[PDB]
Amino acid sequence: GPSVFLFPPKPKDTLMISRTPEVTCVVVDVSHEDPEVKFNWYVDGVEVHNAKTKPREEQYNSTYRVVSVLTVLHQDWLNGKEYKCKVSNKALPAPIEKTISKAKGQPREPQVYTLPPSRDELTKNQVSLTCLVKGFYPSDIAVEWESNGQPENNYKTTPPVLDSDGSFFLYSKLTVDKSRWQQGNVFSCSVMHEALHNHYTQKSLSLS
Amino acid sequence: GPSVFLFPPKPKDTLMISRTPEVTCVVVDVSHEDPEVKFNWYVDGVEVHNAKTKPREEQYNSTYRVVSVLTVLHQDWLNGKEYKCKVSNKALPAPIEKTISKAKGQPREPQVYTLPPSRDELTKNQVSLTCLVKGFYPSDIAVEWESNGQPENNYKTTPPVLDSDGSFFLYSKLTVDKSRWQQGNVFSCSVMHEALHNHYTQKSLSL
Ligand SMILES: *[C@@H]1O[C@H](CO[C@@H]2O[C@@H](C)[C@@H](O)[C@@H](O)[C@@H]2O)[C@@H](O[C@@H]2O[C@H](CO)[C@@H](O[C@@H]3O[C@H](CO[C@H]4O[C@H](CO)[C@@H](O)[C@H](O)[C@@H]4O[C@@H]4O[C@H](CO)[C@@H](O[C@@H]5O[C@H](CO)[C@H](O)[C@H](O)[C@H]5O)[C@H](O)[C@H]4NC(C)=O)[C@@H](O)[C@H](O[C@H]4O[C@H](CO)[C@@H](O)[C@H](O)[C@@H]4O)[C@@H]3O)[C@H](O)[C@H]2NC(C)=O)[C@H](O)[C@H]1NC(C)=O
Ligand SMILES: *[C@@H]1O[C@H](CO)[C@@H](O[C@@H]2O[C@H](CO)[C@@H](O[C@@H]3O[C@H](CO[C@H]4O[C@H](CO)[C@@H](O)[C@H](O)[C@@H]4O[C@@H]4O[C@H](CO)[C@@H](O)[C@H](O)[C@H]4NC(C)=O)[C@@H](O)[C@H](O[C@H]4O[C@H](CO)[C@@H](O)[C@H](O)[C@@H]4O)[C@@H]3O)[C@H](O)[C@H]2NC(C)=O)[C@H](O)[C@H]1NC(C)=O
Repeated sequence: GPSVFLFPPKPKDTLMISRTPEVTCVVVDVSHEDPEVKFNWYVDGVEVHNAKTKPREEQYNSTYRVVSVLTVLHQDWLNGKEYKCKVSNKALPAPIEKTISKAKGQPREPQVYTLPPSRDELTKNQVSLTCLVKGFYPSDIAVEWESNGQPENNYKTTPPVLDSDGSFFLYSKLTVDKSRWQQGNVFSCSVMHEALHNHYTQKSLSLS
Repeated sequence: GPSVFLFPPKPKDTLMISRTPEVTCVVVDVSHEDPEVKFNWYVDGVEVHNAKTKPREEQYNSTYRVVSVLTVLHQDWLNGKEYKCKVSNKALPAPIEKTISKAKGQPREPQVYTLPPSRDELTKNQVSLTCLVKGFYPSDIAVEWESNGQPENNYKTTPPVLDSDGSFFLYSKLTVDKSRWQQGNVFSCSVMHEALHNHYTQKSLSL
């Protein structure tokens, strides 16, 4: 029969009060013969009725895909409430239930260090600016780069890696033209995480 | 019926002449009623005969596990030859064949940079020494830290990450007591990869 996948809000959405975090319930392999789908939503067991469901969408493998979106409160998600999606369909003997909640664990504050290019890399046309983010827990986190108040997006960030003390670390690498570095332009690594004060910190990096 | 899993050599094994790279053919769920297992091995379609096979070993679920190991030549593996394991068993309508080979794609040479701790971290009891390895392809690679003729224990390396130009990068983080760093000890990041000259390079870092 059909299948359900339940997805969390984005970390940045839960950590910045101005943004709009959502939980999303996706149902796939919904047949043409029985396309009717009912969603029930629960927060710590209590039904809520503010979910928005989008219309059937025919796939290329001749099935329907149907999506329901629940807006969540920032502080409910961060406080560990459980979000349950129940999907009912004529083709299901019993409805499918999926539950999701924030990654558990005692929070630990990321330490954020910026590292300039190696001298050896200055022979290249482009150089690497590095942000080390370590000692954090749980692993949900957002790391971004900017300069003069504007996003610098030519970067890649590693997945979180479990360290030997049970916390996580990652590195983000921003590539910039060497000339911008050598001209003394200032770059900053921004980190958003539940265990930071105001859920945000920034560290700068430039050539002296 | 029985099942076959074919495993490659470890990348480091293929890169250093001192080591012995092997391909391993394991067959599981071999029955008591039909316990006989025959291996045939091929390299680019040509049968080879120097594989070493171990005797059946009964498992706690009352089936046998039987392993055949083929030693490979380092340069054959790196040159992309294909290794085929054919497994024959009376309980099989037809023999099972599995094939394995090195990852494809144009190789690219890693660039290796060591980075000292940030000034802000020097207030801590332990500090982080960083090895950036970038611009490499394929993603198979070994990264190790040493100091004073001995490997270091407290390091972790990220998985390879696909960069915007289609090569990979990673970072390796070595944690040492601040005192060792301040005393001027030299640390070294060694990298082994098929696209390096002699498949090896090293970069050092000290205060
Ligand atoms: C017929 O076709 C359909 C769909 O059409 C195909 O789908 C695409 C992907 C291509 O493959 C093409 O072939 C077609 O277009 C098939 O539907 C697929 O079924 C799969 C199951 O058989 C299912 O696999 C599971 O994937 C999970 C991951 O899903 C992610 O990621 C995939 C790939 O990265 C992506 O395609 C999905 O869209 C989904 O992506 C996320 O979607 C959410 C929802 O919007 C995005 O939303 C953001 O998230 C939050 C929400 O609150 C936030 O608030 C934001 O507001 C919001 O924007 C989110 O951004 C997306 N993330 C990413 C990274 O993209 C896996 O987790 C899962 O594995 C786990 O479970 C398995 C089962 O137990 C385990 O084996 C496993 O170990 C794991 O535990 C599955 O592998 C596909 O997702 C699903 N595809 C779609 C589009 O729904 C259908 O199967 C097929 N039928 C037949 C018979 O062929
Ligand atoms: C009776 O008991 C038997 C022994 O206990 C059971 O045997 C087990 O059978 C299953 C399949 O039914 C096999 O599962 C496969 O494992 C592959 C990986 O195996 C490696 O890693 C596991 C986990 O650590 C380890 O136990 C294995 O021994 C093996 O280790 C590797 O061995 C090689 C060769 O010596 C060595 O070079 C490696 O270094 C070493 N690695 C490590 C980490 O130690 C999986 O990759 C297989 O995946 C298949 O299925 C996937 C499904 O998504 C698919 O994506 C893949 O592409 C692939 O098709 C597969 O899951 C077990 O390995 C096997 N155990 C042993 C010891 O052989 C037997 O099942 C049981 N029978 C019954 C009826 O109960």
